[PDB]
Amino acid sequence: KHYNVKGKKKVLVPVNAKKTINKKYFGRKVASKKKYVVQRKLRKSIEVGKVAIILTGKHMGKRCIITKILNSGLLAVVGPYEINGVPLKRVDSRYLVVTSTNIFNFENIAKLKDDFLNYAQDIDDDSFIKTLEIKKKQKKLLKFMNNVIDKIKEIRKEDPKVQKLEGIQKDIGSLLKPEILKNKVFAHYLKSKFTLRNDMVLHKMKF
Amino acid sequence: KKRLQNKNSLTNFAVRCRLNPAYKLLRSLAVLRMRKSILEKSKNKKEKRVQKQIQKKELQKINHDYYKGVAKAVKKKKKREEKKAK
Amino acid sequence: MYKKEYVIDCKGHLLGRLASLIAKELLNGQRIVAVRCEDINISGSLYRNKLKYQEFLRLRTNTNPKKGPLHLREPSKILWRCVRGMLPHKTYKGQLALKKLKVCVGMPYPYDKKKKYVLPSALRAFRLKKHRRYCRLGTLSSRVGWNYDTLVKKNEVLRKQVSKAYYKKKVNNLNEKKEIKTEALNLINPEQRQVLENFGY
Amino acid sequence: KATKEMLKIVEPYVTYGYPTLSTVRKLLYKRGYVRVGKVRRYARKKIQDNADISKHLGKYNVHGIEDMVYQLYTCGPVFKKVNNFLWAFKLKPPRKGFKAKRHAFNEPRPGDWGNREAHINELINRMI
Amino acid sequence: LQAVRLYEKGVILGYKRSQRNQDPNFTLISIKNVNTKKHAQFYVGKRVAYVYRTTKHHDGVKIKCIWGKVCRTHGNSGVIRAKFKTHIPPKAFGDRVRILMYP
Amino acid sequence: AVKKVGKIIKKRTKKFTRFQSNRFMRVKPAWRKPRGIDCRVRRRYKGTNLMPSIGYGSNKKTKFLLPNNKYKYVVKNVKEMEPLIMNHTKYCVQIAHNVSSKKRKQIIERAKQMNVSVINAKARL
Amino acid sequence: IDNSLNTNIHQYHIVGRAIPTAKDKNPNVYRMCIFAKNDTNAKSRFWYFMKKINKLKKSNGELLACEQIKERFPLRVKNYGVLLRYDSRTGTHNMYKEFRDTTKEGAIAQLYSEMAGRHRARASSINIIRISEISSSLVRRPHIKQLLKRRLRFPALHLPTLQKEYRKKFASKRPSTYRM
RNA sequence: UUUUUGUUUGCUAAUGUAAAAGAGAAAUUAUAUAUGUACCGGUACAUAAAUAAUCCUAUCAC
RNA sequence: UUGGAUAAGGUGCCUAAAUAUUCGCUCAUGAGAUCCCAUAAAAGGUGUUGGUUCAUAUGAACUAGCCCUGAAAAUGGAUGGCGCUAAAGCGGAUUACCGAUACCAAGCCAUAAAAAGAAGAAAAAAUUUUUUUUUAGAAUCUUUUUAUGAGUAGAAAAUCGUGGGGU
RNA sequence: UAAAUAGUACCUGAAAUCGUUAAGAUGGAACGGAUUAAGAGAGAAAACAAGUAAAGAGGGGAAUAUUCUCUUCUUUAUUAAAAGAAACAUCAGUGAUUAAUUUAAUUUCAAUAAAGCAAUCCCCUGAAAUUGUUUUCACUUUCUCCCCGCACUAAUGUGGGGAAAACUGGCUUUAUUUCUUCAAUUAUUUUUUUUGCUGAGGAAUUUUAAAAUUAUUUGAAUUUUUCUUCUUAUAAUUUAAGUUGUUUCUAUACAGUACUUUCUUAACCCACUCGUCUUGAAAC
Ligand SMILES: O[C@H](c1cc(C(F)(F)F)nc2c(C(F)(F)F)cccc12)[C@@H]1CCCCN1
Ligand SMILES: O[C@H](c1cc(C(F)(F)F)nc2c(C(F)(F)F)cccc12)[C@@H]1CCCCN1
Ligand SMILES: [Mg+2]
Ligand SMILES: [Mg+2]
Ligand SMILES: [Mg+2]
Ligand SMILES: [Mg+2]
Ligand SMILES: [Mg+2]
Ligand SMILES: [Mg+2]
Ligand SMILES: [Mg+2]
Ligand SMILES: [Mg+2]
Ligand SMILES: [Mg+2]
Ligand SMILES: [Mg+2]
Ligand SMILES: [Mg+2]
Ligand SMILES: [Mg+2]
Ligand SMILES: [Mg+2]
Ligand SMILES: [Mg+2]
Ligand SMILES: [Mg+2]
Ligand SMILES: [Mg+2]
Ligand SMILES: [Mg+2]
Repeated sequence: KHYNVKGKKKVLVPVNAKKTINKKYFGRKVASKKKYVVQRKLRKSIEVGKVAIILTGKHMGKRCIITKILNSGLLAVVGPYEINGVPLKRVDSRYLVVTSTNIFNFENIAKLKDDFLNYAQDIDDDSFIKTLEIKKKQKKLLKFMNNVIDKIKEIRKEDPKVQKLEGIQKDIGSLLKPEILKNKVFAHYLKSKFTLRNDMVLHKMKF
Repeated sequence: KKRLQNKNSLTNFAVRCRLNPAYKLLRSLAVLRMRKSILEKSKNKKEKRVQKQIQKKELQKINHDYYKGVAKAVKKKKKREEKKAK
Repeated sequence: MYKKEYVIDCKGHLLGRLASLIAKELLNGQRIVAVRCEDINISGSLYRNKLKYQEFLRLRTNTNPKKGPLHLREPSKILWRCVRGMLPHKTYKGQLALKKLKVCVGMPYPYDKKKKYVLPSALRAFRLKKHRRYCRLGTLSSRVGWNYDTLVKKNEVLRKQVSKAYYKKKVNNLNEKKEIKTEALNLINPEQRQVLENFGY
Repeated sequence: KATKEMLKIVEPYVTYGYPTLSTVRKLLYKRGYVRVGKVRRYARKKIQDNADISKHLGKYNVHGIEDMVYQLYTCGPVFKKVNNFLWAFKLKPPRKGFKAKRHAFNEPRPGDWGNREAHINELINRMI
Repeated sequence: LQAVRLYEKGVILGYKRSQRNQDPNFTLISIKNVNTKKHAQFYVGKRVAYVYRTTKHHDGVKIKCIWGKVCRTHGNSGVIRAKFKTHIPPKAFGDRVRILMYP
Repeated sequence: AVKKVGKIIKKRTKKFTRFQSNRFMRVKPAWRKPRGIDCRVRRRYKGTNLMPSIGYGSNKKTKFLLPNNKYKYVVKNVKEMEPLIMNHTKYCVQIAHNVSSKKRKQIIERAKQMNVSVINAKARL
Repeated sequence: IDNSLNTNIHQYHIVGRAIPTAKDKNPNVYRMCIFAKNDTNAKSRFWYFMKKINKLKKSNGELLACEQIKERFPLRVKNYGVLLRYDSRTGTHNMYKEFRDTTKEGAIAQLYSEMAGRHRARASSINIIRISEISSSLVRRPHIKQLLKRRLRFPALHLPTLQKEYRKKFASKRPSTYRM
């Protein structure tokens, strides 16, 4: 579904009304009268195999390759764990500065694109959001120090969705790694963290 | 009636349409105009040039005439000055 | 003005403008060391400047000159005063800014080994037409009783020799580095080398 | 003639000129507020809908904003009434600012209060 | 190297101001090597954080931060106005601020 | 400044203190409106105390709502408690300052039965 | 196109005439070029001039035509002679000045500045009486004659006007005004 | 001096920073020219001439 | 109240905004610096900068800008200060910007006026039925709309509090 | 003694003023307002958890003494949810940016590569014989050449006097326009890159009706067009018909260093003793 007003063609996505609001002089009603919310529509630089810098996460500054446009707007990113250390990580388009460099532009890695695409497709949206039960379990560990952390980690590992995600990541790494390694400079770049220095003006940067 | 927003007509397409119904047609026309390829426009330029010649000449004559008049005026002024001096 | 401490070489500058430049920076939040304050130039003719100074001196407090306008006659001191004038020094922020400024005659202990900066929008060579009269601040100071001018000059001269010595060594080092670079450019990797060449290095 | 005289009398306090059609339309659209109610109790209501003006200006064969705009542009059979109906356009200050409100537009130095016949539209656009 | 920058450095200057009228609603920010209006505009949507240290711990820490949005450029010389979640303390007037790369 | 919490907007959290109440003991903070020539406050010079004015008033809709969103109702007795049986989500009980402890306890008990909030349950607790 | 260099003085050909009357069916039409910043200003100037010269006022006449004249060869250096009438604080004077420029409008702009600067003559107080292109054999003013030199050459002693990007208040090494 | 943990009866364990995120950068001098170098301030030869629009220094964990 | 955009004025720093651009003019051994405004004159000037009129590239006479002289009072001293001369001076022009409680857009408060008013299930959460909220109708009242809001002397209205009385 | 900080100056015991303690501040006032801040106190009635279950302590009401049911506190655990604050996204309102775009109109142009046309010539512009017009000589280069000065120049040149040409320029052409041009300023239009602030209200029939949009269906039109328009009919949607959604966080908390708020100093900016008579009071 889409609407084409003034020549924009905006594309609609079905949404659910969650918030309830008190009526003027009787019983409450749902806040949203609208049933379809216009899709995000990402910038004209976000692709499928470009390398991006994560600005805000724990892996702050790491250079990770983009994976899947994850339909919910925010995209999936991987810095092939066995090379960069970035896991199968969901991220918003804003918290990633995408570089003009594309992986599938290199002569060596371009041939393994279809497989990558397939893998990306296989990854889903609901496989990221942790179900409440897991959260509850995690919380339950609060009531020594490092032991608690360990327990939390274990719990995280246990999650079936999480396991699946991990597996997917591993598969991706297997697919991609050797080629990346072979392009040594590229590999190094992938590994390294992007840092601003006393010469990099940012506003004149075309990266 | 409870006042709602006050919706910009010039932008909010629907509102604009409501205000002025024929507007849609106009918009369509504009779009169509925008559409046409630049080659045609380029071609038309030659035609325009061809058509313009006489007009251009006329314009030149007019402007030339004006210039001449100005010159004459200047000359007259000079003459007057000379006379005064004398 | 995002540096830790800016050392400003005050030679060849035009006083008031320089002061103005300093003041804003100070306000913003920058430690400024105005060094070599004997060679700051004033845009008026020397005599005129002297006269002005005299006039200033004359305006003292009538009841008790222990208070009132302190006529600090050291060039650095003068500069400092000027800077203060262009500041809201009666508040707290202003005071802080003032404190942040440090003025020196010639070059002392640490500010010989630190990089000396120049303010191009305040230079005498860029702000005065070369048919107008200018005045060296040190000379002015001497005229209105400073005494320690010759000594300062001598010190400066001495320092210059040292600088020259150091400079020679630096030059040599640079040359060596260049040589090394030349040698090693062939020892890297072809593509990498090419890339380096492309990007100027 | 009378209008002209009036303008002259208040020349140094106003800027005026010939509005051009597009500008007028714009004014009607973004800044066009209208008086809706029984005479002397008006209420400043933004147009938005044609039924809002079709009640008062229905007798004079001018339904819709477009008609009103047309009337404004060229003094038709019914223009004065339309003008009356329209609330005084509460405009912004110019986005690039005035030259000088004290001096005239016709003054050789930068000014404003003259009869800017062809630049009035521009001014309006700036302050729309 | 321990720790990665990823932000442009800045100085949280005065409030938006007349000659003698305050306006605490906007702060003025000087961004390192940006000297013109055009350059300033690049940073317009970026997020700004004033991070500061305190003696008493709070959410278990000595460092807290106030966030802002960067609203508009400010006059010819690359300065920008920033609006913050809560107004900045004027103790901050000579302090450093961070302008992040996100949005 | 303004103090938004929920939809509850408070325009002026600061109390308007009497002019010079801070200068002479004999002048209490309780707002009094200054009269007479040369007031400075009356004249509204920059930098002085402000004058309370009708602009400051809270939206007709949320006015006497407390942070809880319930209008406070003072309660001296069970009988009074009763008018709010059909209003537990809109009025919240405060027990009168002069109520004896037993009576207060009783009132509290009643409130709990009614599901009505008590804003001062802890007095003499 | 540059928007900092431009001076918005244009030249307008204006034609107008007094409204016809029963007693004077065939009035006389008057034309002039007027140097002014916009078209309305030009018109006003024209009206003023009419008032000064003949019995005519804007109220009893009508503008017949307003043209706006663009320079025909806006990239050809030309030597302009100008005649002016100006008012000082002490009285009124006629004068002739010469300006080497690329358009009449530009010359006018130059002239206005010159009068402002050298005589403290404000725009209001000046009346341009004729600007015409002078051949190089009739150049009377030395500051224009000099320019008209054969293979003219001069060095560039002017101070660099850096862009407010590459303008910094702290400099590494003391800049040089010498250049070359 | 090095290490560890901390500064989460008026007291007797104890916190503060107008400014860390690479807060990097030592010729000198002239401004209608300077700097070296080599001889005897002079001569000859180089060299800077948008000079921080630069250079240096980063990420190569195990 | 929030955001915007201006006005007068400014934009070297104090001081938010130009050491902006652009063309001139000024050097002062007591420069000059913007309405009211906080003063300067007659008369000069082979100071420089333009001009005009004349004469044979000089000699005149004039003329007007800036500048200089004329220009001397008492506490110390005041373009507001610092300072400023390729101005940050004077006269322009060109942009850009900053800049009010003025303007615009939005909210809320009051006042004024205007519309208008003597019957009914909505949703969510649970698991087809329970639970959670409301389920309005107070005429100086309720709902909505628009405009407006300075104020001494003064007038009025609505409230608020104190001592007692009947209820 | 119930109570002596009810001890006969005796009920309550305010303020000024003073003492002790603590905290803080302090360069010729102090206080204050506006806005934060860091402290230091306070707090939970929005600032999370309804209910369900197991079993204690209580209380009730009803049905016809003891069945039922309603509950308030305690607990062991057990799932909500909502609520605010973020962040991002989507609208809409109002703005700030940097790119543009339509058909025009207004003596614009500029290249292209072949023909030419005239040499003080041409587009022009001068000086001369009320507008148009006739002719007069005046005006371009040059790294060209000659003669004089013989390197005389700021100049890798030159002062002067002369020659040359059409490379330069100008015009006239034949075509050409992404090699480069297609301006500028209005006219009328159509977008777009970033983006800041705002979200009021809650519509028992004007939160409808229409507009718009999507997929269909009938008939037309000259603007032959995947946004072509009207219109016959049907569903849906939002650009209508003022902000909702997603994910965090507070937090699986009962108060903590978080959150609220009172006080406290700071700090930036401002702020002159009130009353009073007065044209006018901060008034020496
Ligand atoms: O501002 C002028 C001035 C002052 C002083 C200072 F106060 F620093 F000594 N120095 C000045 C100088 C200085 F000598 F360069 F410092 C030159 C011109 C004027 C000066 C004086 C002040 C009194 C009135 C005008 N002349
Ligand atoms: O106007 C009706 C009405 C009727 C009657 C009755 F007829 F019973 F006396 N009395 C009313 C009253 C009443 F008089 F107070 F009883 C007030 C308001 C409306 C009334 C309203 C109509 C709406 C529903 C409530 N009664
Ligand atoms: Mg202005
Ligand atoms: Mg008075
Ligand atoms: Mg008084
Ligand atoms: Mg405002
Ligand atoms: Mg502005
Ligand atoms: Mg400033
Ligand atoms: Mg001075
Ligand atoms: Mg100034
Ligand atoms: Mg009033
Ligand atoms: Mg007792
Ligand atoms: Mg007692
Ligand atoms: Mg008693
Ligand atoms: Mg007693
Ligand atoms: Mg040719
Ligand atoms: Mg709402
Ligand atoms: Mg003050
Ligand atoms: Mg009197």
